[PDB]
Amino acid sequence: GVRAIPYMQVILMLTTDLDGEDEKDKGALDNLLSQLIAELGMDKKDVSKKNERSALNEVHLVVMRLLSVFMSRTKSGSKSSICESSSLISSATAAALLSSGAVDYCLHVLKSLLEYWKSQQNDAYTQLLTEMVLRLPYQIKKITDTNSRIPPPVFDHSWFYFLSEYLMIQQTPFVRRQVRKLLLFICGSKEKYRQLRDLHTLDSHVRGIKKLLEEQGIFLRASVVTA
Repeated sequence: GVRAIPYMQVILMLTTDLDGEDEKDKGALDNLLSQLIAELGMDKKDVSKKNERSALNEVHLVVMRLLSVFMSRTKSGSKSSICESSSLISSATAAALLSSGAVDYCLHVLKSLLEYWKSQQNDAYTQLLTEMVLRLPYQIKKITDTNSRIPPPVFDHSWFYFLSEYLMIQQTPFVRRQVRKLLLFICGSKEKYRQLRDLHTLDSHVRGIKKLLEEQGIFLRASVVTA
């Protein structure tokens, strides 16, 4: 990744001249996105190698940095019809990414780093990796929200569960704010986001009390306390 950083920088300079309105440019960009997605290797069951620092992980980190640069210039501000090209590129990128199920891979990598955080607390490459793997689903969902014609990604309850668990970590000074804003955007209303967060916090504190009394000897048997 480090030695190929100049390479994808050159790719970025080459793509800065691409116009999303032309069919040839859009097709070439879509092919490049599909090739990068296939390079991501979400089908790999070898998640254990994703936790350790490796060349493949750094290459993937550079890949999402390049993709974030691509979708970070979608501001209609001072754009000579560029706004339209940026919107088309954003929509095509979101469709290609979501249709490939990289979101499930995001869930797997998040739950893998959750084990790392659990192990480290009880006994800045990581920060950048976590920020990118949280920003990519955030940006994808934002783009799909801006374009209702793209089918919405399906988020079951587990995603909220680990996102809340990550929120319980007090080692996140600002990205915690970003995750909170992400969740209130996902719910769409502050009421539901706060309701889920409070419910998880209460459930976690309650099981904490339960197990703390279990270990001491106050046992909850059939909802009856036995000392």
